[PDB]
Amino acid sequence: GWFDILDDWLKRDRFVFVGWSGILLFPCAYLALGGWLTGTTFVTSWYTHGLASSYLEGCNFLTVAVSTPANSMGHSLLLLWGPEAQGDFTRWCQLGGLWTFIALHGAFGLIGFMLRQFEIARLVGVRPYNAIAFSAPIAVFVSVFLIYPLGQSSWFFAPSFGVAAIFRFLLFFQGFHNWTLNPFHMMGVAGVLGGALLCAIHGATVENTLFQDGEGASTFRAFNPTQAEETYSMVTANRFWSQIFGIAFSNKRWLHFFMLFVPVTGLWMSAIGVVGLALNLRSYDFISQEIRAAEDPEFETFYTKNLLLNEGIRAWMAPQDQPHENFVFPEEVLPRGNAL
Amino acid sequence: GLPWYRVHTVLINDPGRLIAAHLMHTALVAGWAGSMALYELATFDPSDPVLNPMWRQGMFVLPFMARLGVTGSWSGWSITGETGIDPGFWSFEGVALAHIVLSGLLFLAACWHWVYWDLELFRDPRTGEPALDLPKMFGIHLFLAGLLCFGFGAFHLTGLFGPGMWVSDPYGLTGSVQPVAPEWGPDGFNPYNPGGVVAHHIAAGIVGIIAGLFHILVRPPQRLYKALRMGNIETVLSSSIAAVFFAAFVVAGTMWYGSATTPIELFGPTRYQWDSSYFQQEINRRVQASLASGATLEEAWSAIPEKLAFYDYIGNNPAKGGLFRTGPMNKGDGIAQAWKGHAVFRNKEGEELFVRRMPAFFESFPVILTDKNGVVKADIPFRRAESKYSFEQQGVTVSFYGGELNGQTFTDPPTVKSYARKAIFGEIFEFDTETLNSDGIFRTSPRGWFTFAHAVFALLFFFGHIWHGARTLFRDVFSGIDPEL
Amino acid sequence: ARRTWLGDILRPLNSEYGKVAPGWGTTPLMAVFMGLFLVFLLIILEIYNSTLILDGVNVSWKALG
Amino acid sequence: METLKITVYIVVTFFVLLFVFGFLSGDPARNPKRK
Amino acid sequence: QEPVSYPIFTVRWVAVHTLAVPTIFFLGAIAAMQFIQR
Amino acid sequence: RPFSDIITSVRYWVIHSITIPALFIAGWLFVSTGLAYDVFGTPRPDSYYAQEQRSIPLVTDRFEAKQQVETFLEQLK
Amino acid sequence: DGIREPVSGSLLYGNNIITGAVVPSSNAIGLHFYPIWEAASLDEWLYNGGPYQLIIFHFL
Amino acid sequence: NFMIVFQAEHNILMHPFHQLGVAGVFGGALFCAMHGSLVTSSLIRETTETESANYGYKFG
Amino acid sequence: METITYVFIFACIIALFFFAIFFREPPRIT
Amino acid sequence: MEPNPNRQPVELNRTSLYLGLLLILVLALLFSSYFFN
Amino acid sequence: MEVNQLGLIATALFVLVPSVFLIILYVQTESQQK
Amino acid sequence: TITPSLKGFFIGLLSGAVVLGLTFAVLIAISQIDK
Ligand code: CLA
Ligand code: CLA
Ligand code: CLA
Ligand code: CLA
Ligand code: CLA
Ligand code: CLA
Ligand SMILES: CC(C)=CCC/C(C)=C/CC/C(C)=C/CC/C(C)=C/CC/C(C)=C/CC/C(C)=C/CC/C(C)=C/CC/C(C)=C/CC/C(C)=C/CC1=CC(=O)C(C)=C(C)C1=O
Ligand SMILES: CCCCCCCCCCCCCCCCCC(=O)OC[C@H](CO[C@@H]1O[C@H](CO)[C@H](O)[C@H](O)[C@H]1O)OC(=O)CCCCCCCCCCCCCCCCC
Ligand SMILES: CCCCCCCCCCCCCCCCCC(=O)OC[C@H](CO[C@@H]1O[C@H](CO)[C@H](O)[C@H](O)[C@H]1O)OC(=O)CCCCCCCCCCCCCCCCC
Ligand SMILES: CC1=C(/C=C/C(C)=C/C=C/C(C)=C/C=C/C=C(C)/C=C/C=C(C)/C=C/C2=C(C)CCCC2(C)C)C(C)(C)CCC1
Ligand SMILES: CC1=C(/C=C/C(C)=C/C=C/C(C)=C/C=C/C=C(C)/C=C/C=C(C)/C=C/C2=C(C)CCCC2(C)C)C(C)(C)CCC1
Ligand SMILES: [Fe+3]
Repeated sequence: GWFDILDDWLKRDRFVFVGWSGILLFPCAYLALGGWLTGTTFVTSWYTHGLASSYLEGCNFLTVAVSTPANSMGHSLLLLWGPEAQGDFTRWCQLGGLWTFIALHGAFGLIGFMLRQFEIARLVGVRPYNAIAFSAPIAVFVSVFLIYPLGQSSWFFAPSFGVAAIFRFLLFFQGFHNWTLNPFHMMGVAGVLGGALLCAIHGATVENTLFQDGEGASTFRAFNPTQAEETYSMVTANRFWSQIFGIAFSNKRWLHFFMLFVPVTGLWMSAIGVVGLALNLRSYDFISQEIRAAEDPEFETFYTKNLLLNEGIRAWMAPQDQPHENFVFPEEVLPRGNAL
Repeated sequence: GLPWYRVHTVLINDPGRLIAAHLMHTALVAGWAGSMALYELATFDPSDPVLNPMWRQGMFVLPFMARLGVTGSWSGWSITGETGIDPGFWSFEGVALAHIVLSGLLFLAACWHWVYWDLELFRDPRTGEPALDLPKMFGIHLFLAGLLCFGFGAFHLTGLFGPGMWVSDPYGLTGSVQPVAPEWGPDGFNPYNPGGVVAHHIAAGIVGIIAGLFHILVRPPQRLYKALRMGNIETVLSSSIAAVFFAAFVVAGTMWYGSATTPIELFGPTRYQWDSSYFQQEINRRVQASLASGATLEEAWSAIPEKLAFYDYIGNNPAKGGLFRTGPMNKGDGIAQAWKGHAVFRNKEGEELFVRRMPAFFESFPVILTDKNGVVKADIPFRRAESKYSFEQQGVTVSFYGGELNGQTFTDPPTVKSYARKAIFGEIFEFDTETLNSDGIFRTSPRGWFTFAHAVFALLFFFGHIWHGARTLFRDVFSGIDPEL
Repeated sequence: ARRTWLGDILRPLNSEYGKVAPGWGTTPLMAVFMGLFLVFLLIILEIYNSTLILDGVNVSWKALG
Repeated sequence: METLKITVYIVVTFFVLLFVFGFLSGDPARNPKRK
Repeated sequence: QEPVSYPIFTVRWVAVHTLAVPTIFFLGAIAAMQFIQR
Repeated sequence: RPFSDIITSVRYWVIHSITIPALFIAGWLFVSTGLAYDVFGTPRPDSYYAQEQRSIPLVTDRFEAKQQVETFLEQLK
Repeated sequence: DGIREPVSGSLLYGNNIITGAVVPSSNAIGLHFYPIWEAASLDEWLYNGGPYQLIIFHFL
Repeated sequence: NFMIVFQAEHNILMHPFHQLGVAGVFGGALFCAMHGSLVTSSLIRETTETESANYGYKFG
Repeated sequence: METITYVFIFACIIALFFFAIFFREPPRIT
Repeated sequence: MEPNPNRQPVELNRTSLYLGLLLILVLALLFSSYFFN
Repeated sequence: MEVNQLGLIATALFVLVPSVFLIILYVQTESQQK
Repeated sequence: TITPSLKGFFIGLLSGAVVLGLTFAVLIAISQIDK
C-alpha cells in the first residue's frame, strides 16, 4: 500500500542511491564523522590524561585526537542522560563522552555500508563478493576498538581516534605485548604485503600486454566499454611469467579470486591475534631461551636485545601513559644500557 | 565434480542421510565428553583442596558437572573435601561412563539411518519429492525445548527433586551445592543473585511452550515466506548460526567478568578482583577488626584463613601467563604447600614501609618501598654503583606475622631483598617445583582459556553467518550471471 | 518409497509444506514482539553495566547467599 | 688463501667478458619483429 | 539523477547543506584561533 | 546535474553572498568572544593550574566524577 | 660491537627460526672491503661478521 | 631489532614520506581486494552448482 | 632434535618447488 | 545399499595438491618454533 | 636447552595427516577415467 | 522507587523512539507526496 510506495521511492535510481540501508547508514556515519571533527577542534583531554589535543588549545593536525574516557569509568558507555553526567553536556564532553559516541555511531555506520553493498548487489543482479570481502575491516574494527578494551579493565587502553594517538598505540603494543613476535601478526603483515605485491604486478602485467588498437602512443583511447573481444593477451602474460619466475596463472577467474583471498585472510588472522591479547595471552617468550640465558651469561641473540628494549619502552613510557596509577619511579631504577 | 570444500553437499536435498550425519556427529561430541571426564579423573589430586584445588590443576570439564551437584566419587572422596562418602550410582565416573553408552546408541542409529534413508515420510504427498515442512518443525522443537527448560528450572535448581545447584559466599571460602529458590523481584536480573537464574528457567520456560504451540497452529504470511527464502533449508542454517555466536559472546563475557554461575571456587578468581584489590580489602577488614577488639599482630594475622590469603596472589590472576605456556597453573610456579605469613618491611628509623604490588600489564616491574604519604623510602636499584635508597644504606629489615615464619625477623641484606622482590607478587607462599618440573613462569587459568576460545569461535561464526546468508539470498544468481546476451 | 508403522504415525506432520497465510497476516503482531524484546535486552544490559542504579539491586560479588 | 684471490678474480673476469661480448654480438636484431 | 516529479528541495539539497554550513562555520572559527596570542 | 548550471543563476548569488558572511562572522565571533571555552569547558592558557594545586586534575570516581570536576573548576583551577 | 661480545644467530648454537640471523659485520671493520683473503684466517673472517658482506654484495 | 633501534634514533613515524609509504601499501592491499571482488562477481554463466566457477575460462 | 625438524621442512619446500616447476600440468590453448 | 543419485565424486588436481602442500609446510615451519617453545 | 617431545609429536601429526589426506584425494580421482 | 537513573533512562527511551518515529513519518510523507 504505503509500504511498496516507501519501497519504490527508496530503491529508485538517483545520482547516489539510498535504500533501506540508507536509514541506518547515513545518520550513524554522519554523526560519527561530525563528532570527530568537533572533537579535534574544540575538545580538551586535560581532565582525563593531562593532554591537549585540539586546535582551540593550540595543537596541530599531527597531534590532535578525540581521546578515550578515563580509567575510573570502567567500561561504562557514558550516556548523556545517564548518572555520570545527569543531563549535562559540558561535563559529558570533558569525561570523554564523544569517544564512545563516535565509536558506537561509527560501528553502526559500518553495518549500514555492509548492508548497502548487499542491497545494491541484489538489485543490480550480480554476485555479492564485495560484501563478503568487506567483512575483514569490520573484523579488525571490532577486534581492536571493542573486544580488546572489553578484555582489559577499561576503554583507556583502546586506541584514540587521531594519528599520533595511534602511533602511541603501536609503541604500547610493542612494549607490553611484544606484538611483532606473535605469529598471527606475522601472517597478517605477510597477507597485507602480498596484497600490495599482487596489486603492482597485476596492473603492470595487464598494462604491458595490451593489444594494438589505437593510433597514438597512449592506448587509453583504444578502449570501448564492451567485452566482445579481449583487451589483453593472457597467453603472452602466462608465457612470460612461467619463464622468468617459474609459475603463472592460466585462469583469470582464479587470478581475481587469489587477489580477493590474500589480504582479507591476512586481516582475519590478525583479528584472531588481537583478541588473543585481550586476555593478556601474548607470545613474549620461549622458555628454552630463558633457561639458557640463565645458565650462560655470555649468550646473546637479537631476541634478548628486543626484550631489553621492551624494558626500556615500558619503564620510560609508563609514567605519563598511565597517570591514573600515579606511578613514581626514582631516577636510579630506570633501566639503562650502560648499567649492564 | 565437487571440490573439497563442497563435499558435504550431498545431504542438502536428502533428509534421511542428513539425520544420519547429525546423529553420528552427536555421538562424537558425547563420546568426547565421556572420554574427557575419564581422562581428567586420572589426573586429579583430591587430598589438598585448600592449596591444590581443581582450577589450579588445569581441569576443564570437571567443574561443569560439579556446578549442578555431582560431588561423589566411588573412591569415597568428594571435591568439597569430605571423605568416606557414598553417592550411589552418580559419581564423576557414573556420568563419564553414561556418555560412553549414549555415544554407542547414537552411532548404531546413525548407521541405521544412513542405510534406510528413503522413507515415504520425507516425500511430499503431492509432488512426491523430498521436502521438509520447516515452520512445523520449528514449532515442535520450540515446544520440546520449552517443556525441558521448564522442567530443568522447576525440578532441578529448586532441589525439590534434584540436588539444587552450587552456591557460595562472596569470598569463596565456603561453597557447596544446596537447593536454591526463585526470585521474581527486580533483583532476579542481578547476575550475582542465584535466585534469578531459577526464576528465569520457569518464566522463559512457559513462554517457550506458548510460542512453541503458536508456531504449530498458524501458517507463515506469504510476505515473509517469499522474503526470507522459506522452504530453502540453507536459510535455517544461516539463522541458526546467527543465534549461536550470540550465545557464545555471552558465555565468554559472563565467564570473564564472573557471575554467580562461575564461582571463584570452581574457576578461581578473576582479574577484576585483583586490580580492585577485592581480597586484600577483606583481609584488612578482619585484621583491623581483630586489632580493635584487642589482639597482638602475631595472633591477629594468624587468624586469617589460608584460602583468603591464597586468592590475594597474582599467580591466581588469569591475566598472567601466555599463549604458548602449556599445562596446569601448578606447572608454572609449583604446588603450594603452606603460607609463609604476612611480611612487614621496616626502616632503621622505626617507620613501617609498604611495597607497591605488581600490575597485570607488566612482565617486570621495579621494586619500590614507599611509606604512608606515597613517597619512596627504599628500592632495589637497577644501576650498579649509583644508589641513594638501597636497602644497605637504609638498613631495611623484614618481619613476618602469621604462618610458619611467625615471630621471625631477618636483618641481613640478601634475604630481605629475596623476600621483597617476590613480595611484589602479593602474599608469600612456599611452593614445590620439583614434582611437576615447573620453571617459575606463570600459566593462565581455565577461565581464561574458556573465554579465549569462545571469543575466537564467535569471531569466526560471524563470518559463517554472512556467508550462509548470502548463499540463500543469491541462490539463483550464483554460477555466474546471465550476461543478458 | 518404504512404508513403516512409525512413518504412518508421523505422516500428517510433514504434508503442509505448501501452506502460507494470505496477505501480510500476522506481521503487524510480530512487530511489537521485536520490539519490546529489544527494549528488554537494553534494560538487562544496562543493569549489568551499572547504568541503572535501581534501589534494592546492587550489582556486586557482595550479593551472594 | 693467495691462490684463492687469483682463481676468484679469473672466474669473475670470465663472466664479465662473456657479458660484454654477448651484448656486442648482434643484440638489436634479436627481437621477433624487424630482425 | 535526482527526481523529475521534483519535490521542492530534493535529497541532494540536504546532502550539500549538511556539509555546507558546518565547514563555513568551522573555517571561520579555526581562522579566528590563529589570532589568539599564546 | 552539472556545476555549470549551479555556478550561474542570479538567485544563487542573492542568497549566498548574504548568508555566508553571517556564518563566517558567527564562526569567528564564537571563538573570539571566548564562548567556545565555556560551552566545551576547555581551559584558557592561564587556568590549567592554580596556586594551591600544582598537579594534573584526575577523575577517580565515576558517579561523583561530575562533582569532582566541578570542585576543580570552583576553586579557580 | 667490536668490544668482544659475540652474538649467536645460528640454529645449531641454540636458536629457532624466529630468533636466528646472519649477524652484521664488525664496527671495527667499518666500511672496508673484507673478503676471505683480506683476513689472516677464515676463523677470524667469520668472527668479524664475514658472511654478512658476502651474502649481500652478490644478492644486490 | 633493526626497526626498534631505527625508530629510537630517528623517529621514522613522524617523517611524512614513511606515511605515504604506509598509505601506498594499505591502499595497494585495499585496491587488490576490491578489484578481486568486483571482477569475480561479474563472471558469466558457463558452469553449474556442483563444479567450480573457474571452468568458465578455457585457456586463452 | 629441533634443527632436524626445521631443515626437513625447508628441504620439503625446495623439493616442492622443483616438482611444481618441472612436473606441472601443462596449460594448453583451445 | 540402495542406489542414491545424489552421490558424486570429489575432484582434486595436481596444482591444488601443490598449493595445499605448500600451505601446510610453511605453516609447519612457522609454528614449530612455538610448539617446541 | 630444552626441546619438548610432545611438541615433536605435535608437528609430526600436524604435517602428516593432511598431507596424507591430500595425497589420497589427488590419487583416487586421477586413477579414474576421461 | 524511581531512582534518578530511571528518569534519565525513560527520557532516553522516549527521545530515541521519537527520533525513529519522526524519521519514518518523514520518509512516508515525502514518498507518498510525489507518487
Ligand atoms: C538511526 C540512527 C541512530 C542510532 C542507531 C542511534 C543509536 C544510539 N544512540 Mg543516537 N542519535 C541519532 C540517531 C541514532 N542513534 C540522532 C539523529 C541524534 C540526534 C537527535 C542522536 C543523538 C544521540 C546522542 C546525543 C547520543 C545517542 C546515543 C546512542 C547510543 C545509546 C542508546 C540509544 O540511545 O539507542 C537509541 C534507541 C533507543 C534508546 C530506544 C529505541 C526504542 C524503540 C525501538 C521502541 C520503544 C518501545 C516502547 C515505547 C518501550 C516502552 C517500555 C515501557 C512499557 C516500560 C546508541 C548506539 C548516545 C551515545 O552514543 O552514547 C555513547 C548519545 O550520547 N544518540
Ligand atoms: C540426555 C541427557 C543428558 C544429560 C542429562 C547431560 C548432562 C550433562 N552433560 Mg551432556 N550430552 C548429551 C546428553 C546429556 N548430558 C548429549 C546428547 C551430548 C552430545 C552433544 C552431550 C554433550 C556434552 C558435552 C560436550 C558436555 C556435556 C556435559 C554435561 C554436564 C553439563 C552440565 C552443564 O553445565 O551444562 C551447561 C550447558 C549449557 C549452559 C547449555 C545451554 C544452551 C542454551 C542456552 C540454548 C537455548 C536454545 C533455545 C532453543 C532458545 C529458546 C528456549 C525457550 C525455552 C524460550 C552434565 C552432567 C559437559 C561435561 O563436563 O561433561 C563431562 C560437556 O562439556 N555433555
Ligand atoms: C522474571 C522472569 C525472568 C527472570 C528473573 C530472568 C532472569 C535473567 N535472564 Mg531472562 N528471560 C525471561 C524471563 C526472565 N529471565 C523471558 C520470559 C525471556 C524471553 C524468552 C528471557 C530471555 C532472556 C535472554 C535472551 C537472556 C536472559 C538473561 C537473563 C539474566 C539477565 C541478567 C544477567 O545475568 O545478565 C548477563 C548478561 C547480559 C545482561 C548481557 C546481555 C547482552 C546483550 C543484550 C547484547 C550482546 C551484544 C554482542 C553480541 C556482544 C559482543 C559484542 C562484540 C562486538 C564485542 C537473568 C538471570 C540473559 C542471560 O542468561 O545471560 C546469561 C540472556 O541472554 N533472559
Ligand atoms: C555486522 C553486519 C551484519 C550484516 C551485514 C548482516 C546481514 C544479514 N543478516 Mg544479520 N545479524 C547481525 C549482523 C549482521 N547481519 C548480528 C550482529 C545479529 C545478532 C546476533 C544478526 C542476526 C540475524 C538473524 C537472526 C538473521 C539475520 C539475517 C540477515 C540477512 C538478511 C536480513 C538483514 O539484512 O538483517 C540485517 C539486520 C540488522 C543489521 C539489524 C539492524 C538493527 C537496527 C536497524 C536498529 C538497532 C536498534 C537501536 C536503534 C540501536 C541499539 C544500540 C545498542 C548498542 C544499545 C543478511 C545476510 C537473517 C538471515 O540470514 O536471513 C537469510 C536471519 O535469520 N541477521
Ligand atoms: C555450524 C555448522 C555448519 C554447517 C552445518 C556448515 C555446512 C556447510 N558449509 Mg560451512 N561454515 C561454518 C559452519 C557450518 N557450515 C562456519 C562457522 C563458517 C565460518 C568459518 C563456515 C564457512 C563456510 C564456507 C566459506 C564454505 C562453507 C561451505 C559449507 C557447505 C559445503 C559442505 C561442507 O561443509 O564442506 C565440507 C568441507 C570439508 C570436508 C573440508 C573441511 C576441511 C577443514 C577445514 C576441516 C577442519 C575441521 C575442524 C578443525 C574441527 C573442529 C570444529 C570446531 C568448530 C569444533 C555446507 C552447507 C562451503 C559452501 O557453502 O559451499 C557452497 C563454502 O565455500 N562453510
Ligand atoms: C578505524 C579507523 C581508521 C581510520 C579511518 C584511519 C585513517 C587513516 N590512517 Mg590509520 N590506523 C588505524 C585506524 C584508522 N586509521 C588502525 C587500527 C591502525 C593500525 C594500528 C592504523 C594505523 C595507521 C598508520 C601507521 C598510519 C595510518 C595512517 C592513516 C591515514 C592514511 C591515509 C591513506 O591513504 O590510507 C590508505 C587509504 C586509502 C588510500 C583510502 C582512500 C583515501 C582517499 C584517497 C580518499 C578519502 C575520501 C573521503 C575523505 C573518505 C571516505 C568517504 C566515504 C563516504 C567514501 C588516514 C587518515 C597514516 C597517517 O597517519 O598518515 C598521516 C600512517 O602512517 N594508519
Ligand atoms: C635456512 C632457511 C632458508 C630458513 C628459512 C627462513 C625463513 C624466514 C623462512 C620463511 C618461513 C616463514 C617464517 C613464514 C611466515 C609466514 C607464513 C607462514 C605465511 C603464510 C600464511 C598466510 C599469511 C596466509 C594468509 C594470507 C596469504 C595467503 C599470504 C601469502 C602472500 C604471498 C607471498 C603471496 C604470493 C605473492 C606472489 C609473489 C605472487 C606471484 C603471482 C604471479 C606468478 C603473478 C604473475 C602473473 C600476473 C598476471 O597478471 C597474469 C595475468 C599472469 C598470467 C601471471 O602469471
Ligand atoms: C664448503 C664450501 C664449498 C663450495 C664448493 C663449490 C664452489 C667452489 C668451487 C671451487 C672450490 C676450489 C677453489 C680452489 C681452492 C684452491 C686451494 C687453496 O685454497 O689452497 C690454498 C690453501 C690455503 O690455506 C689457508 O691458509 C691460511 C694461511 O694463509 C689459513 O691457514 C687458512 O685457514 C687455510 O685455509 O692451502 C691449502 O689448501 C694447503 C696448501 C696447498 C699448497 C698447494 C696450492 C697450489 C700451489 C700452486 C699455486 C699457488 C698459487 C699462489 C701463488 C701464485 C704465485 C705467487
Ligand atoms: C576434525 C579434526 C580431524 C580432521 C581430520 C584430520 C585433519 C584434516 C585436515 C584437512 C585440511 C585440508 C586443508 C587443504 C588445503 C588445500 C588448499 C587448496 O586446495 O587450495 C586450492 C583450492 C582448490 O582450488 C580449486 O580446486 C578445484 C578442485 O580441484 C578446481 O581445480 C578449481 O578450479 C580450483 O581453483 O582453493 C580453495 O579451496 C579456495 C580457497 C583457497 C585455499 C588456499 C589457496 C593456496 C594459498 C597458498 C598460500 C601459500 C603461502 C606461502 C607463505 C610463504 C611465507 C614465507
Ligand atoms: C558532536 C555532537 C553532535 C554532532 C555535531 C555535528 C554533526 C557536527 C558537524 C560538524 C562538521 C560536519 C564539520 C566540518 C568541518 C570541515 C572541515 C574541518 C574541513 C576542512 C577542509 C580542509 C582543511 C580543506 C583542505 C583542502 C582540501 C580538502 C582539498 C585540497 C585543498 C585543501 C588542502 C585546502 C550532535 C549535535 C548530534 C549532538 C551533540 C554532540
Ligand atoms: C560403538 C559402541 C561402543 C563404543 C563407544 C565408544 C568407545 C565411545 C567413545 C569414543 C571416544 C573415544 C570418543 C572421542 C572422540 C574425540 C573427538 C571428537 C576429538 C576431537 C578433537 C578435536 C576436534 C580437536 C580440535 C583442536 C585441536 C586439534 C587443536 C587446537 C584446539 C582444537 C579444539 C581446535 C560401546 C562400547 C559403547 C558399545 C556400543 C557400541
Ligand atoms: Fe585485473
